[PDB]
Amino acid sequence: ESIRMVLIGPPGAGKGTQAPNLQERFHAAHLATGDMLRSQIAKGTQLGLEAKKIMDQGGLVSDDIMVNMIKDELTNNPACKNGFILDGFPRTIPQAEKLDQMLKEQGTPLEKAIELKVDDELLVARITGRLIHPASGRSYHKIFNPPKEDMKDDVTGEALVQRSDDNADALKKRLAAYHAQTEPIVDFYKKTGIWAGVDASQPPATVWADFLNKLGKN
Ligand SMILES: Nc1ncnc2c1ncn2[C@@H]1O[C@H](COP(=O)(O)OP(=O)(O)OP(=O)(O)OP(=O)(O)OP(=O)(O)OC[C@H]2O[C@@H](n3cnc4c(N)ncnc43)[C@H](O)[C@@H]2O)[C@@H](O)[C@H]1O
Repeated sequence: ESIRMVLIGPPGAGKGTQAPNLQERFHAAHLATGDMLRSQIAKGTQLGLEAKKIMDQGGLVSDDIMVNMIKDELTNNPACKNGFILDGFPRTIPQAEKLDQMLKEQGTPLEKAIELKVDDELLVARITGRLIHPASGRSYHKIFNPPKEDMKDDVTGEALVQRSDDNADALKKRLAAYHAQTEPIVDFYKKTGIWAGVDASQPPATVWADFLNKLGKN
């Protein structure tokens, strides 16, 4: 029950929705670079204030920053000994190449790169209806996956918010960047044989079952 894997998917595909499933199953560190950035933002740090502007425009934060963030976490974070789930990294070919390098040196290569495949049309409704609990990252959807207490993080009472980069202006820039910059990474992993595609247009439980199936564990 150990995994070192990457999650690749467009904005809205369902990475943050499935990761908890993977965490519980494999007890791996969930390293979501979007969550790390948002953490910077909330501490009011300088890196956070600069990342915030770019994120809100549907831009990508620079590779150097993102590689250093991940290198430190792989290195100093003890929870990353059991294995890890990279969520949102790598996001560009250079990050992919540098990650490859890093893991060679550490002698812990990636086992799986799961692509969550889902058409762009669907992704707009998903991003438009999303509410997150900002003090965790718990995502809900107004239509597709409602809080019972509306606008309230059901299990823990706290208030739900919209993400600032979930504006359909940012969203268009987010998708174009995914196709232009991130999608090429999929071929990289196809060529090393650790890629598996998952149908992320299905509902959550059906996607997770497909996941297990694809990991070759369940
Ligand atoms: N490495 C890096 N390099 C450079 N810049 C970087 C970077 N990492 C981060 N950044 C930057 O930070 C920004 C944000 O990154 P990040 O936060 O990683 O966002 P993202 O990749 O754009 O992804 P999302 O979080 O929007 O999607 P998701 O697939 O996790 O969705 P969710 O599960 O919530 O689900 C979406 C919604 O749909 C719902 N839903 C989920 N699954 C289903 C289902 N199967 N059916 C129906 N409803 C569903 C949910 O309930 C929810 O409402 C980047 O754009 C860039 O600026």
